[PDB]
Amino acid sequence: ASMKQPVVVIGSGLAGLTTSNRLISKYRIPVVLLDKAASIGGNSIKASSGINGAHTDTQQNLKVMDTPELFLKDTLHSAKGRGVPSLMDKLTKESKSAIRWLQTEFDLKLDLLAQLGGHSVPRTHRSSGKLPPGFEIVQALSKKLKDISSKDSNLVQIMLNSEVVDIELDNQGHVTGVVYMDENGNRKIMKSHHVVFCSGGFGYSKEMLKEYSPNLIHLPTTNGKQTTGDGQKILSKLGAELIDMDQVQVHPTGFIDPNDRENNWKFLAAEALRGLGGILLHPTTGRRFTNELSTRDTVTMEIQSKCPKNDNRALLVMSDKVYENYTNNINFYMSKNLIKKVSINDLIRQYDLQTTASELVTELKSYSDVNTKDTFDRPLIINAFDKDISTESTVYVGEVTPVVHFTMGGVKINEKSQVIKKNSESVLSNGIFAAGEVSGGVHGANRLGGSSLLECVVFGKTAADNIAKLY
Ligand SMILES: Cc1cc2nc3c(=O)[nH]c(=O)nc-3n(C[C@H](O)[C@H](O)[C@H](O)COP(=O)(O)OP(=O)(O)OC[C@H]3O[C@@H](n4cnc5c(N)ncnc54)[C@H](O)[C@@H]3O)c2cc1C
Ligand SMILES: Cc1cc2nc3c(=O)[nH]c(=O)nc-3n(C[C@H](O)[C@H](O)[C@H](O)COP(=O)(O)O)c2cc1C
Repeated sequence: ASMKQPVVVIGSGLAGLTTSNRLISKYRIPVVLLDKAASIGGNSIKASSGINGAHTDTQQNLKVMDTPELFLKDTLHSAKGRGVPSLMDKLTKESKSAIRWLQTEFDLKLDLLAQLGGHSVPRTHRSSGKLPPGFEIVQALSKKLKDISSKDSNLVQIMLNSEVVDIELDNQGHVTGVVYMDENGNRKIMKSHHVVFCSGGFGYSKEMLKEYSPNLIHLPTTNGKQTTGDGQKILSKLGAELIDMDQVQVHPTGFIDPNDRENNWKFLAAEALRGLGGILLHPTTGRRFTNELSTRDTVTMEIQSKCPKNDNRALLVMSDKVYENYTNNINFYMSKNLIKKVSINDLIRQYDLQTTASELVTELKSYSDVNTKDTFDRPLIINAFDKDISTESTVYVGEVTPVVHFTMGGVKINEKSQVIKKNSESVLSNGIFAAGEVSGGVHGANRLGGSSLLECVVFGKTAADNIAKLY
């Protein structure tokens, strides 16, 4: 393309980093990436379980059979009649290409799998090594932009500490600029004809929770303090449709920090910890109480009903075999006192359980016996406990509690990642796009683990491809 005014990308999470990379590298369209925070990455850079793909090279290598049709089936089942089915079709159909894009353009291995809740087969990809998938992916995409910037400053600029506050439109009805507050709190306008909102969810915002899901306002969150629904609000005021805003995902397993127990913010206990073999024990009885691998709305409901009203937490207990397949991650959690390695005898006392050690042993064994029926219907039992586990055998334990995690609602988009006008199927503006958690309609009533990083890549690429047709 001939260089004109920049495309403004709002937010440097995976949706924004995807959109920017695709614009600059495929089309040589100039980008200005604005983020109101002090650093790149949003909640994306903190993501720990991985990114979904159906029918990938990694699945083939590991002899997992998966299709876009099965992924779509799991996604429609998760959605429970909410959202836009054709966007779920797109999300799942283009996921093979998403994983391939990360592997071929950025040499991300993505060679390991985990099966998360609501998934029929393992399709959540992560790379072997020390780096969790959120950080590995953000790091690689940001490094590419920074390299490109250093060679051609006009092709991409990243501007941090820049909070977008509005979009300016001409008489009817085109984008002419982006209004933002710079590092010094001064109003600035970035002149532009194309803007992509990649500004994330609203899960941290107590006021938006009061408006859309009032019964969640006292729950802790995994979200960073930047997660305040800015783009949703800005776009709704400009006349965009919002959809499914009252669909807020509460993740069942945020870690409790033993030295800061009532912190409103929690580290997340990656769902892979359960997918790869971890179980949940009741915090008083020391006994399993539910299917740990169902969808997040269902596991959370079980914890909130079966664990004590006051003191609503559970014990996440992981075997040596879980540790061997998730070593670096668990080592990290241990470094933050979030997981402790303990003998079964000490587990009983350190967590004030009613069960005897010998009784807990009997339980772990029958859970691990996969020739014995599972009390709670768990669809996948791998890396369970040693058959001759004794009271002095060690396990890994963390304390977990439900947390506000993800907002499925947001601005309505179409298949081109264009923002849809309120009460209409026409676009609000030829130059307004959105991608990632700021958008609504992709997940419906519940998001499958692994599909939010996926959404970022699929719809970020889409926004870039479609701006390229118009630029
Ligand atoms: C602990 C945690 C763990 C997670 N683990 C996984 C996982 O394992 N697998 C998976 O698929 N997903 C996971 N997710 C969700 C996922 O990682 C992303 O958060 C999600 O995909 C949204 O990405 P995003 O690009 O839309 O938004 P974000 O990554 O949140 O980035 C949005 C950016 O927009 C900036 N911004 C916000 N408002 C403005 C404004 N007015 N002006 C300018 N900039 C603004 C923000 O500062 C932020 O940097 C996890 C999320 C969290 C919090
Ligand atoms: C396995 C693993 C899981 C992590 N989980 C979270 C998390 O849930 N929430 C979060 O904010 N950061 C998470 N992080 C990020 C760390 O808090 C930290 O930002 C990162 O390790 C960078 O190290 P630093 O503190 O020296 O900057 C995780 C990191 C790893 C390696």
